[PDB]
Amino acid sequence: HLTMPYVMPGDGEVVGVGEPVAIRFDENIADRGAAEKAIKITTNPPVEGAFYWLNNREVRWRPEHFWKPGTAVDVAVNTYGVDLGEGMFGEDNVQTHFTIGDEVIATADDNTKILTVRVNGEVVKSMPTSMGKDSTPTANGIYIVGSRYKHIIMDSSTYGVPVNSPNGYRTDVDWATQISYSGVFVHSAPWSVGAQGHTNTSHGCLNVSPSNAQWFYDHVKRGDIVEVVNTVGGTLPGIDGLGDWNIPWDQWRAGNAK
Ligand SMILES: *Sc1ccc([N+](=O)[O-])c(C(=O)O)c1
Repeated sequence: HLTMPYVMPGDGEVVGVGEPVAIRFDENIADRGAAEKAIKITTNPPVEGAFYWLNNREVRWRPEHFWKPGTAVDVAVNTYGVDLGEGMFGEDNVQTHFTIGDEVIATADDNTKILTVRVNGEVVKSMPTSMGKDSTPTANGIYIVGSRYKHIIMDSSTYGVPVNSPNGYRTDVDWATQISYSGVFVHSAPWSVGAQGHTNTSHGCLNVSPSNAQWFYDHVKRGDIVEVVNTVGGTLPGIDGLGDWNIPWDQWRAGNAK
């Protein structure tokens, strides 16, 4: 009858302008109002924000617009002993303190097949890209940068197919930056450099050259933004995990505690 809260981002971290505050409990929360009342978020410079639940275990808090660089954020999760409903009580308190770094916004336009990275407003890279093919398109929308991997094996088991079976495969991938929980990454794709800037060839990921992928890995951080426009796909769900900014402010602010 105890549930532990876990808070992101990490204490002392510098994050990008799109990073939400996240509180994820290890059990489903029956009384969302009780949980929200127990979480106190302070910012400097002061800016208003609000809570929205992505599912029964995890609540997010963010402002209306992307954070101002330099903002310092204190999060007090004062859940110890709090009745979170159906006889579940908060097992402990948590806190975190973080700051916002440079504004880093990369825009991938399917009309041009270019991924343009802007750092504090300056165009710093114009990367040819190859996105998802028509049958497996990359969704449009605002994506938040998550984890980064120098090397990762992307294999067929992600789509339910065993690696050693006739249609199985496993691919060594370098410089992979996650931008959705649905499985979209910006990564090195040496095999498709000819297509990048011209044709979409992937299962949904943003293929770029080895040089550009390493640059992206080295210069982006958790909470930075990738925006995809003009693809034949739909829109990234607001509840993806890294899709929070796709929910309009009035819906987000109104919340879903009840
Ligand atoms: S989204 C994504 C990235 C890389 C690879 N890969 O196999 O190199 C895939 C895939 O085809 O499974 C998907």
